[PDB]
Amino acid sequence: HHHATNLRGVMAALLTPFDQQQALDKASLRRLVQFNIQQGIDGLYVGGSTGEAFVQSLSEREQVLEIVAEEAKGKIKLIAHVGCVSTAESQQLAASAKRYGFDAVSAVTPFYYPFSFEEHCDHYRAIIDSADGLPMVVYNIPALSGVKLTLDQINTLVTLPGVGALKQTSGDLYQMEQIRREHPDLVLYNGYDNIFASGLLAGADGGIGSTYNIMGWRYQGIVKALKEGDIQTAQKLQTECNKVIDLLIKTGVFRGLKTVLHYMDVVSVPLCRKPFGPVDEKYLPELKALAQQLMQERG
Amino acid sequence: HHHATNLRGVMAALLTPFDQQQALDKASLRRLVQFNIQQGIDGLYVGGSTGEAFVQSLSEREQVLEIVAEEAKGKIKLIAHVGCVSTAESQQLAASAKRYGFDAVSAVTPFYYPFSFEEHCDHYRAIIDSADGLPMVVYNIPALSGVKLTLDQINTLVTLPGVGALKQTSGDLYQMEQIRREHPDLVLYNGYDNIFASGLLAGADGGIGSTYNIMGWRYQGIVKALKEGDIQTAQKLQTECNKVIDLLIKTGVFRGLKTVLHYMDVVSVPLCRKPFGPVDEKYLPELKALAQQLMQERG
Amino acid sequence: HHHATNLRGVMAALLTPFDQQQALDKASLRRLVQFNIQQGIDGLYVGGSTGEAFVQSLSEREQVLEIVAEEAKGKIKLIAHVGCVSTAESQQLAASAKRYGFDAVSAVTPFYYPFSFEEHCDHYRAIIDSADGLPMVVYNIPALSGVKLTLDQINTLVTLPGVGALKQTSGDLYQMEQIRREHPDLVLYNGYDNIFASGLLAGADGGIGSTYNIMGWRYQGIVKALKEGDIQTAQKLQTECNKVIDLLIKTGVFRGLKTVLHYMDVVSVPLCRKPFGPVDEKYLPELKALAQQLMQERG
Amino acid sequence: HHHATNLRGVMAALLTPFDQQQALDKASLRRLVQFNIQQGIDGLYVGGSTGEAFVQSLSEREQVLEIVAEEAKGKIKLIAHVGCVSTAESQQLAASAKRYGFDAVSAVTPFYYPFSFEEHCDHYRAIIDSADGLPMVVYNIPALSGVKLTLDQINTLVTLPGVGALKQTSGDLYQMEQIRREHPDLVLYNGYDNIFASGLLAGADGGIGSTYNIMGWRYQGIVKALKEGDIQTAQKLQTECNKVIDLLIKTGVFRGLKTVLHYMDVVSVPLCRKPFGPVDEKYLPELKALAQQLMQER
Repeated sequence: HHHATNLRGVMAALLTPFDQQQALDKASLRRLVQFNIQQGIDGLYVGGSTGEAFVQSLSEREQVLEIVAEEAKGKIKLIAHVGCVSTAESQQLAASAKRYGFDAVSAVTPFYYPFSFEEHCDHYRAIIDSADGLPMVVYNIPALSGVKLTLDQINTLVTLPGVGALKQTSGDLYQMEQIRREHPDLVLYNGYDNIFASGLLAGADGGIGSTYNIMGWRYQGIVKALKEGDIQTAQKLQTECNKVIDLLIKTGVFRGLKTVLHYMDVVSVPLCRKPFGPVDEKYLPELKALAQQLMQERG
Repeated sequence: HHHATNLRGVMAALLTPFDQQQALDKASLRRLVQFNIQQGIDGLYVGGSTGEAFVQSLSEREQVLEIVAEEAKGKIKLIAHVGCVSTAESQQLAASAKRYGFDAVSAVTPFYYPFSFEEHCDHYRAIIDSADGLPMVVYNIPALSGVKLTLDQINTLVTLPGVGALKQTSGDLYQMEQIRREHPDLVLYNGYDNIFASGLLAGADGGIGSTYNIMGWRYQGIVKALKEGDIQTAQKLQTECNKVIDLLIKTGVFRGLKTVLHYMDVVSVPLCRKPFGPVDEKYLPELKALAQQLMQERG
Repeated sequence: HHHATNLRGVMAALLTPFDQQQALDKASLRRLVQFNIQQGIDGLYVGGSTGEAFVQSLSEREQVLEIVAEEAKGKIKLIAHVGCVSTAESQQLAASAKRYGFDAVSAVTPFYYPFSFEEHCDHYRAIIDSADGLPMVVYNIPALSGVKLTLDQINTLVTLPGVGALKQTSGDLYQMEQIRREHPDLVLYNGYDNIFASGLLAGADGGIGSTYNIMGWRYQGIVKALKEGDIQTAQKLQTECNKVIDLLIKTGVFRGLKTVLHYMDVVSVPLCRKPFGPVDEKYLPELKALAQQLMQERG
Repeated sequence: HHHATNLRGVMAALLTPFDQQQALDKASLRRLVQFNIQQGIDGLYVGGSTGEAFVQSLSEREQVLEIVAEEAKGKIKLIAHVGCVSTAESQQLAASAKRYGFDAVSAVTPFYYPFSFEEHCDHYRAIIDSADGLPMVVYNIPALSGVKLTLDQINTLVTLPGVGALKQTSGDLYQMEQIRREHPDLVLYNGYDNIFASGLLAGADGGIGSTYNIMGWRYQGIVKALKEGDIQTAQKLQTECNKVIDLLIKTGVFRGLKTVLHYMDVVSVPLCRKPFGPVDEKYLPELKALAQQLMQER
């Protein structure tokens, strides 16, 4: 785990821009990568849940991975979410990530069909092999995957040879502490942005989050405040993040974020892919106001 | 619903054979199609959950659809499960099913990401358009999809223009009855094989099931028995189905079925795709014995 | 379990009438017992969920047990639900049921606090001992108890010395069949009225239900129809039961039932105990019409 | 809410000691009350889930309330958990709490039968009336109650006239923050001991907990450390609390706690009431060593 310590940080879960024909918008993808870099983000987690991985083909996911590396390789840390239900598909994406010079790969626990724990372990092992030396970030998100990993199961997964981190999108902060206690050196990303300050206090040492695309400096601010013992500032920042997250949950998170980025002149067309619909027009004034507030704040 | 009456019956949820390199085994696919036809099945439901849809590419799913139509079009009913999380991908499969001469299309409620009910409705409408005249079979499987659907939501879905049937993979037989009561003419497929007799009694007028690949005649026997008022034979047949299902659940259902079909000289290599593992070798004697029992019973 | 065979049948889960002050309405209880007897009911299940056991004191529950035995002992079968969270409290009620000359006792799996399976087992053993010869009816209602027993755990419970039946308030009709297959002689009561026909088909040999208080003859009609191979009549009766159940679920089931019984001149004051509120006035025309309908139909 | 500020703090959810015959062990109950006061606990939450309320009669619960008020009234804050499924039973216990001079009442959302949100509200209103001026602590524990309240529903409940606090036994720390943001003055007790530090950070201003009976000073220590900006001490203390909680979850929490207290000479017979069984003998060494560790630490 100590050999992956350079993966520690606050990493935006990159959104994948589309146009009105639902095609990849590669110009907006480049703009969003540069926007994140200019903001001072530590890294990008590419083609994850927030990236709409599960409504893209392997080819599309590869095209996005390739472009992000062109834009960002060597400037910030790059994690490729290569996870699919299929192991073989996941391996293809892992091999591509390696070719493009990503720093790490990542895979969600495969979903839909119930798999045995042993089947999960073998899935990670196979993807790790295809990653050809890129460390693996195990991605746990029980709310969407339906996969209910026990602590003992998590301990086994995060100690597989080649695993360097866990992205823990769980609100169970007892379990967060338990993981930190068992694995003192493990890179442990908090995945729910709306508990980030609490997740760090429980033992996370960074995070990966969708909302970091529009306000990642606030999460950096929380890490800094907690490091300095400035509890009030950490709380204030988390409160401001949660005010924003309340709105995004109302509007739909990915599309709300894309809409903010559109009003920030970053994303040309703020659409997610079908079956996501567009943002309800009634929310547009709040989203524009938020874009303006955040632009004023970031300066 | 009246117009889609011809879709009523007992339809096997077709397995997709693979080889040891995890490639499609097209020769075994043709053998399994013909094996199902010779059992006297009413039709096939192709590329569904049982067909390992979600570990195949669109191209692979299309190749399978095309072969099944070559082998079976005009001889038995053909329903193409075209569902993906992506609407656009689902539409491509629906257009392909139309080109190949399928009798109907079907789509699981899209999963992983939470979608609103309106979004689900639009997804079905879009697929129905691309199906270009083929009726839609709505596919409800809350246990795997994570989409619960209220009764009112089901009623709205099954009355969209172009919907001709519901595949109801739910053990809630109060809801089964409520659906029948609201929609007297709706084709209503019982989805859980281990309650088939009870599901018919509650109001299903047919079924779509994985285990029909190895013993579809038993399910047709339950239909006949209940039609004749012969309750004891219906129960006896369901009990025998359930003795089989108990075993299949222990071994893993799809791979156990493929293993039975291998011992029956239908499927060359009884593998599912990774991350499914192989059948535990400790179960092979029981599966071989089962294959021999069913071959003896069938003649 | 051939010793408990005489417990087989269709038994109403007796409601507990209260007066305007929410005290026991003894006169209405006596009238309701006689009303049930005159419908041709096989027995009464007293002080269960439907009897509002969990908002009564032990003394109150005993008073109800005593009165019902006075009114009904030797005329129909009498099952005392003695279950509490506390084992000792349950034993007190079991001892009382024995003194009053009940035919059997019953206990819900103790709830609120998680208990181990062994602890569940010891609870039933202790209550069985205090019942001093009265057979025990294990009562399984996962939806309310929160207790999620495996099939194996059910098998162990129903084979404890002194256990003569299982009241299975579960809509899992695979499990209903599994239980019947494992225990061919076990008295197995279907607990969800809205799947009664399907539950019998799966393996139940009777039922215990709240709605039997207002239309028990319909359930006896289903038993008769299925015995005679008359599937149509069984379905028609189940459908009619479910029309009523739809309404009762809208109104609140216990209070809706008590309101129907008020309009049938049995229950003086159709209130449940706080925190149950009154029936919404808007439902009274429907409940009155139902009362009139059922009275014209009769036993 | 701001008038109930006096209820803020760290309150032990008192255990109910029983004798070998499973009756109330009054001598051990008195010792446990005094033990808690000596640890510097802010108050006691009596006849809760931890007190094994739901395996006691109303009379038994009243006997406990009376004895605790005898032992503690005026020295520390006293909150009576009076909640039952029945509203009338809960009212009886609220009336008793008032007679015994408790500072507040509390009630778990009534369970087993599903009740409408309107019905929950009326249940609390009725209990508040019977408490006759004692503020109400709404008690939310979805994992045991099966009651899944929305944030809007919580907001309505905690703003009923007479409600002065929320005991929030939920691990959802987004919701904890939302509650604090909507109700800046509300007393908000963190209920899961194993996330206490994180719960305070999210917006709780105190806690009610079972493990406070054996190491309440540690929780007070977390409060102090966070107030001082001493994040490492707060984290260290939380880690130590969780090492203990890991063990108690293995042993069974209430019986494990009673066993630790037995080895501390507080509880004569460390049994919970049936259907709870005894602690597995295999855990006795660890529980005995924990008792020694904690006595040495205090």
